[PDB]
Amino acid sequence: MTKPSLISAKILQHINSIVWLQSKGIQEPLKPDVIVNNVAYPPNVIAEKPVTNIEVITNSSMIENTGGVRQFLCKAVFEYTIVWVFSREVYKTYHQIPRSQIQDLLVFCQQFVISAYQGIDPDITNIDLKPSQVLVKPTEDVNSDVSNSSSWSVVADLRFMIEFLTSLDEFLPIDFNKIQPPTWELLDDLDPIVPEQPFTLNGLIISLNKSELPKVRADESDTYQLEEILYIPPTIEDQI
Amino acid sequence: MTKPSLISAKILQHINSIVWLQSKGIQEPLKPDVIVNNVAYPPNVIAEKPVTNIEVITNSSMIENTGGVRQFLCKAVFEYTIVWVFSREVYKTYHQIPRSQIQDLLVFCQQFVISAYQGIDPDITNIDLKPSQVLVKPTEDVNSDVSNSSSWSVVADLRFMIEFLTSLDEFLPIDFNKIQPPTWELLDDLDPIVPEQPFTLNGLIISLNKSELPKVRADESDTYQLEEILYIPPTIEDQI
Amino acid sequence: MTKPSLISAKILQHINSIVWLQSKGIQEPLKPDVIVNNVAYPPNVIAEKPVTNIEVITNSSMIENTGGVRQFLCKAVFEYTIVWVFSREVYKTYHQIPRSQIQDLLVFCQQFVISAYQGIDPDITNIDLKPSQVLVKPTEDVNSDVSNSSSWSVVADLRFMIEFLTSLDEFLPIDFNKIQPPTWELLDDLDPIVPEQPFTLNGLIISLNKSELPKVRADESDTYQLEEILYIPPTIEDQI
Amino acid sequence: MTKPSLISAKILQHINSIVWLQSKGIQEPLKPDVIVNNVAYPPNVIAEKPVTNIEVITNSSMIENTGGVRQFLCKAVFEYTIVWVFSREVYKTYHQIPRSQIQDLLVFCQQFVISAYQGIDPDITNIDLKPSQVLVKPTEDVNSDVSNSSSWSVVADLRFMIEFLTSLDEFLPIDFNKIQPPTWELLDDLDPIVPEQPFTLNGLIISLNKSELPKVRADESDTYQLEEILYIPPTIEDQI
Amino acid sequence: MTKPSLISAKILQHINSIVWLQSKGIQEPLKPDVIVNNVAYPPNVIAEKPVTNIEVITNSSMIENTGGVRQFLCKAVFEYTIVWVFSREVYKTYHQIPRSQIQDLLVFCQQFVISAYQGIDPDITNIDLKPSQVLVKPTEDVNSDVSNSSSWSVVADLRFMIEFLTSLDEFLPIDFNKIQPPTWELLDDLDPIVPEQPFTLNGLIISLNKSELPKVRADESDTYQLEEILYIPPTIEDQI
Amino acid sequence: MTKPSLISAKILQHINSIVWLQSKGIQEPLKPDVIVNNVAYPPNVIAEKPVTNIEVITNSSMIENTGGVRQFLCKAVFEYTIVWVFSREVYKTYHQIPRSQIQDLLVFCQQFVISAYQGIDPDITNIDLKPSQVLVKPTEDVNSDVSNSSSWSVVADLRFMIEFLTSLDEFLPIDFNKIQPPTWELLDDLDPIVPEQPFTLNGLIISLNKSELPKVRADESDTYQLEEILYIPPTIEDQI
Repeated sequence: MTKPSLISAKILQHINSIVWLQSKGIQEPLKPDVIVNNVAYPPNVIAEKPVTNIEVITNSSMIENTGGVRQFLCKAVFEYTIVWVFSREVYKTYHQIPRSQIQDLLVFCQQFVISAYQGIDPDITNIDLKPSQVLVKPTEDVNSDVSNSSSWSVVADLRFMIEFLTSLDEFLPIDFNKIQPPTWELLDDLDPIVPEQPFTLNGLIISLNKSELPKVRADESDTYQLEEILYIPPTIEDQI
Repeated sequence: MTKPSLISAKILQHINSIVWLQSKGIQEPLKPDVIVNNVAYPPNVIAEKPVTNIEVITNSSMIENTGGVRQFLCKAVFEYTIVWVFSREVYKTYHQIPRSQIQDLLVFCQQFVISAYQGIDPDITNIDLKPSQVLVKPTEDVNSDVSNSSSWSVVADLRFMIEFLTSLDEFLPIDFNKIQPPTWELLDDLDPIVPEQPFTLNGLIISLNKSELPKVRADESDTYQLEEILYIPPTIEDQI
Repeated sequence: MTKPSLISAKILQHINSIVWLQSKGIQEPLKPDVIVNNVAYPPNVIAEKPVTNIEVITNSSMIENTGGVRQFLCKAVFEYTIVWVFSREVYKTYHQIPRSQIQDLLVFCQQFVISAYQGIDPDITNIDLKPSQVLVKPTEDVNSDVSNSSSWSVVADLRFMIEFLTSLDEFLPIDFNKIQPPTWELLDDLDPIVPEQPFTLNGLIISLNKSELPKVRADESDTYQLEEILYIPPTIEDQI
Repeated sequence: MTKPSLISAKILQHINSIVWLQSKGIQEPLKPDVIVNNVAYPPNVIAEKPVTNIEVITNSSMIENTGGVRQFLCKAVFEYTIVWVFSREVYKTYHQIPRSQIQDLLVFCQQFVISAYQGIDPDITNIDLKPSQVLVKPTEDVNSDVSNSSSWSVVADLRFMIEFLTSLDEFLPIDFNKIQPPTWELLDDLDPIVPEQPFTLNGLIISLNKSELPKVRADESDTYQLEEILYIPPTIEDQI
Repeated sequence: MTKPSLISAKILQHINSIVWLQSKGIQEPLKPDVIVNNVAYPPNVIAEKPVTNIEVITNSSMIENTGGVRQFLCKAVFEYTIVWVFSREVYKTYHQIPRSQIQDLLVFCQQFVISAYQGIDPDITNIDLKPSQVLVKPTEDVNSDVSNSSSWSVVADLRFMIEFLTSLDEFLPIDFNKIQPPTWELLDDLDPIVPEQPFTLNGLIISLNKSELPKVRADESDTYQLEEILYIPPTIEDQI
Repeated sequence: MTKPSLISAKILQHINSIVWLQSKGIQEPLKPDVIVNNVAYPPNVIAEKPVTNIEVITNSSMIENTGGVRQFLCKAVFEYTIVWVFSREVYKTYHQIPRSQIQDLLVFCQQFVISAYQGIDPDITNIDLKPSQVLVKPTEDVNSDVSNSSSWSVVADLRFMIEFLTSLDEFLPIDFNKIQPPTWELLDDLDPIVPEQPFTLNGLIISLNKSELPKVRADESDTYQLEEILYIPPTIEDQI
């Protein structure tokens, strides 16, 4: 269904049991190493990137015409960036930083997000992985030790290509509450085109014709006689 | 048919029930948050980009030779850019801006424009979607809060690849009224090449020949005798 | 046949009934809006770009070996650029400029040039269209209103990929009159290689041999006797 | 299995009997030529690059559904850079440096790492080689001789594309010890989604129904009679 | 065969009856318009570019193993650039320059070079054309009129992809006369590897063996008796 | 086999009878024209570029599993650059330099290196040619004549893509003599992983079992009786 519920489930699966995310924001942390259980751990942040490549193809075999409202299959790329900052005070050389454990944590998150098909949204039809990039670039302006040497920053991206089912009926003015008012005015004094409304069958009228002897024709009015006009629920009489 | 009627229908489907477009113009808004029902909403704008990739292929199976005038299938890319400006006065951190709702609004517009095949123009043969790009770039020069920090700008593009039927007969000098005068002069004193005009059959003349005994030949003038000259409507006699 | 006659026909089809071309030249116009019938119209220009991608493939099924002179199929890309200048004095905002009508005029020219197969040259075998680009770039240095704001320029290109038949016999020193003298001298004192000349049959001589009894051999001179030497027109006797 | 054990085995295979690695670090060496057995050898270093292109495809024929926990196939690119510094004091001209021996050492390492399928990890399914690049760039700022001429640096990369099997069960909080605390708190006060736990069968209860004479139906409760309730281990009685 | 004879034939076909080449050199001409027959013509030059993409594939079906010396098929790209300078004194506007005639001259040269398969070299197996580029760039620093406006330069390239047969026997020290001395010394005191020399059969010796009764064996020396030793020309006796 | 022996053979084939290489080094020559037999020839140099694209695929049909040691097929690109310097004192114009002879010399080297399959190394399985590039760039800083005009430099590259067989047994510590000491110490106090050693069969012991009447089972110890223990060479008794 809707991408905000899906993205909330995606970040929940991300931080579920794999990555510990101390803060969420676009900024390398300048906090000291975090002390928990008398053990020091590096600062980290997560940047949730805006959803891109939002495309609706209507051209997949996994779209069922249920006959109520037209369904769609939507493709999206959901991009998350996790950054860990390793201070140079404790990590003197590049090779002693725990890059291996970061890669292990990254592959574990990839496996957990891929396996959780039924746990992210029921309407997910495909989840695929783009090749992840791991960078050991320096921090933005974060210095640790004497001489003002830049701290080690380990940056890992996760880009999930995900295909899921949607319908028109899933979107309501409640999810647009802080961006768009319901029932606004048209920008050029035009009328809004109202979509179709689900039609309810609250009466049926049948008018049958008794055709002439050779065969039914149904075009000329003298070749058939009106027999009766039938209202399938008797209560439709005198109502419409 | 013609692209201005089609583009008017396309923008109408866009603002129909999905995106609320406060203004139309190439400029990030410096208006305050718009107050409606005592609720504040971010400023927005739409840029309707000029139609590009206008190509006529005449090489598709959905072009019927009706025998009146030659039809064409035209492909075009119609590009719309919607920009929302979120002031930093209310939205202090990047992650608290409602990117999810913007993506939901974008996917809803994509679904609505794709479904409305019969509502945009009857002569649409294909509508497809390029991957949409969502950017969280800063505003052009719009500052909100103290220190003159740039406001958040959420930019979303929609590029519709659309294939539709056209004919020569659909274009008249009325739709060119403010760009081109009808019946202008040639730039090098040349003559204008007049296209074919629909021919009306207002008389038919048949001259049949009685051929010689072995077989019809129809080349030599002594091997056939003129019998009669027939004018299919009798009123063509003494007229032409 | 030859590209100058073809290009003259191509520009003639262009300005025939679609685009009104006020001037032909590589320069955005600084003339005022042109008044015709008391109606003001924007200035325009056309740039006819030099023919590029001139390739001769001799590898198509539409090349007939007529046995006189070797034919060729030539491919070329013919590029025309039409620029309209819309003054900011009348057109205050970008969205009120008549981009839709420009796109309509462009698609009409594309359809008219594509349909006119028999009208441009009889030897055209294919005409195809590259995707057209429509730009709303500013004018070169043309300012309209106060503050010296650059005028709106609408630039539309048309690139026709066109395949046509040619032969060696179609090119004569008349079409090179102002670029090359006929019968020039070789740059390194070399001799010019004269192409083959159409051979005319003005006499035929047959010398037949009466072969020996077992079979014709035709190699050894004692196994056949000369019977007669036949000159097919009697007037070839005593002539050659 | 896990990439840190695999990478430790990969560097071990690298330095096993092929490359002699004096130091491990991102820096061209400024140490003098190393004297061993009264023979001088050039300084060298190895840079172990961070693992990139970590992708989990779950779409290979070499993934067995064992029915315990879902397996995965992971692809990774492991990149090692070996740099040798040849002083200009001994190596006066470029062509007398032993580039051939470096290329021989490089091809030997490539062959040894490729052959050792069973020696790096048992769960390796594929090891492939990207084209190696050998550079004779100068040193960073290392000068040897008079005039401060830059020393010769021979840089050779080895990029192994490697596909291997993984499972969720292979990752424990022990391998994340210095990067992540076990059993942390959720960043938005959310609950952690616990993965499935291996279910142990410590009792089985069977309730069979005696169906009516025509056939089993199993939907309506009057068409079958409860016969007995069977506990497969007798000790499950009075326990659950 | 050899490329210098082929390239001499290629430039000869170029200037044969199509392009008039006043000078050959890499430089836009500053000579005045050339007066011949009291008619003024624009200056021109030709740049013969160095042969590139020289590749020997030995992997084509048009290479016959004649059994004397191994043949090859060589591919080359031969690039010629013709530049015409049109003074602004006579050619005031861009559109009045005779670009059409230049394109006609270019297509005529392309057709003539393509047709002349038997006239350039007998061993040509393929001649193909890359797409030609025609530029209306300004001259290098050539000014014509007042204000020092740059003259019009029309630049047209011709790149012939050509495949031809070669053999080792075609290259002799005569064609290298001014670049390489015959019979030079090896740069590292090595010996030169002499190619095979055509072997002439000036004698034949046959030694036949009379085999034992069950069958020929030809391995053990007691199972066959030497009968005679035959010298096919009797004069080989007492000679070798 | 090993690339240094192969590269020595490759440069030997290069200078064998085709290119005369006066010096080997990365530098355009400033020596005068070389006088031999009273004839002046241009200076030249050769740059042997470091071997790149060293890839071991183990995925070709030309790799035989001999069952001793695992073989490999190695691909490499061997790049040689030959530069000739033509002084402007003798060569006044560009077109009079002997580019044709240089191209002839280049194609002859390409043919000779391609043909010499059995002469470069016996284990070559493929030799292919990349498209060669011929440049007429100026010299680095070499001036000839008055005004200090840069001398003509003709640069031709030869890039051989070559596929050849290798094995682990071909590499010994003798070929690494000046780069790596034999039997070095591990960088992290690890043990070296010794490769398999060729196993020699110096004794065979067979213990056969007499099975029970219904059939051989070979799992339970009571269903078979030990008959004898056979040592195939009698001298293995009392030895092991």
